[PDB]
Amino acid sequence: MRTYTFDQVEKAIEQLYPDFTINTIEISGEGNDCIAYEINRDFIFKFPKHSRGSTNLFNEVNILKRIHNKLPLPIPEVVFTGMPSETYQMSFAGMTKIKGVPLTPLLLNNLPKQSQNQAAKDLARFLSELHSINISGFKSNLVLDFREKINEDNKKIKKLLSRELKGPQMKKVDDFYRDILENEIYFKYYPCLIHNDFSSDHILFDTEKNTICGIIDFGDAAISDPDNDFISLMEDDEEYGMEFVSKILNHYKHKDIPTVLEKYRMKEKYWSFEKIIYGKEYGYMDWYEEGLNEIRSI
Ligand SMILES: Nc1ncnc2c1ncn2[C@@H]1O[C@H](CO)[C@@H](O)[C@H]1O
Repeated sequence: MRTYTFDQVEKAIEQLYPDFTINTIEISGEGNDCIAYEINRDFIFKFPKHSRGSTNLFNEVNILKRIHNKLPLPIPEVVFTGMPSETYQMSFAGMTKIKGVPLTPLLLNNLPKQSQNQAAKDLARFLSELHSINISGFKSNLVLDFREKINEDNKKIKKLLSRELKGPQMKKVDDFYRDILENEIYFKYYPCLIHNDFSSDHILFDTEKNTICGIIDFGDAAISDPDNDFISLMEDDEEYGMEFVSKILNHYKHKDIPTVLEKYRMKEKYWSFEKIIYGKEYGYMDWYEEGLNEIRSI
């Protein structure tokens, strides 16, 4: 992985945008893909930590542009883009800064019922438009067919762990993957554009108006199961819980809440395997060891 100096961030922008004067530059945060710089308190520029990170950023840019102005909550607008090299699909992208603070579970529970209800409706209306976006232009690099993902993960687990597990333990991996595969409820969705990292850290809130003012981080958006954007909100400790998320489901007019719960339980167990794969794909060796240890003693 790579980090950046303030000097580098500014030379990279100066090369392609020589008339853009940078007065203030600060780290605003960090994901798995990119380090984020706040520029002139007006822009957030993402710089890729690695090539995989690049690819997501290139994806994020193309998605931001395709969905510009079609959705009922503010989203970053792409203003500045970098260049491809032998290492990055995109050296950086600068987007408009959306002001506000993450809508943490804590922050949401403290609001009056009226603003809570309103945040539940604003989220439903947001997803409902997001999931309605025409997919016809999105190529396979943005399509994430879940059956293929589960089959592809299975092969990665096996390539990665074949020398790391015993007999009975790989058998349990097999049994788990065979049961997932058997269950038709995971694969029979109408594919569509999903945020795919749809959690409280990516929901920005205006505490002066008590209203959600932005959705951010589109680096994982893909064409996949719209239930993914409800289940990423349901996680009980880190996220909103089922009361609040059921309000989103009902404002969204979701027809099959029980299926949503079922997908959530599956994804809860699946996390261990995700941790191994993400482990080696994004560099995180702590994730890898935790997931391994969990499969070892599940
Ligand atoms: N367009 C944006 N406006 C405000 N913050 C952003 C924007 N894009 C990314 N970020 C911030 O930097 C972090 C890591 O990517 C985000 O979770 C968020 O705080």
